[PDB]
Amino acid sequence: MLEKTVPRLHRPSLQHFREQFLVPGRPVILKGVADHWPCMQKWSLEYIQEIAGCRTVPVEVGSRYTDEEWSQTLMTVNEFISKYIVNRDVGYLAQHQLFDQIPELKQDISIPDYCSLGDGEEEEITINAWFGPQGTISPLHQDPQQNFLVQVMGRKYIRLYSPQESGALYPHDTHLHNTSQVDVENPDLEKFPKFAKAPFLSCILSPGEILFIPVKYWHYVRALDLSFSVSFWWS
Ligand SMILES: O=C(O)CNC(=O)C(=O)O
Ligand SMILES: [Zn+2]
Ligand SMILES: [Zn+2]
Repeated sequence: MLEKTVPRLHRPSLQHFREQFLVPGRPVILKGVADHWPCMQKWSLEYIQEIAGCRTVPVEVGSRYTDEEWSQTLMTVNEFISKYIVNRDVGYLAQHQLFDQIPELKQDISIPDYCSLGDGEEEEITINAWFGPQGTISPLHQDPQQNFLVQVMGRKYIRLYSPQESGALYPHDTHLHNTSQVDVENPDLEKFPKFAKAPFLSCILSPGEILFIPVKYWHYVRALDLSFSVSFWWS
């Protein structure tokens, strides 16, 4: 009823991606694109520690719903892995440009062909690593650019709402990057009534798959396993 699955397409043409997805601002999962990038066979937990273990990175801890509700700390990848993954409490190496810090890792990925349909130059695209244990929640929010979210390790549950459905999501609208006040998986419907009947797409995103999140399409993301994603912001 309220819930449909995000469509999946194998290697759709540039033209079809443009006409049926990019312009109308509709999400889709692309298959058979990021699928043989070397990172898919290579990036084990072990490999990441060997290559990146000693590098310092920002690690996020807390409810990213309000602003005071969270915090970042700078630590080595090795400290992150032992304190937040191997064995207790919740932390997330989120939204970090790891590939500018460690240029060798750039060899293991590619810029999706589909980005050339934008206006922007290729140098202008922002590439982020999202890396953390099962349970990482990134609350419902919009990004000001288009996104290809590429899953490498593990799976993620993602929920998506149209921008035309903003009213029913009760935005803070205290930031542009607007964020929602509703907990998609434990919402007080007394406090947020209109949300109940709001239509959405969802999916479970698996290794090799790419999620296209249109500019300003609302998204919520939860990691079902030990996870590593790579996002591409572009326009
Ligand atoms: O992957 C996550 O935890 C959240 N990611 C995003 O909101 C994104 O890539 O735009
Ligand atoms: Zn703020
Ligand atoms: Zn986002």
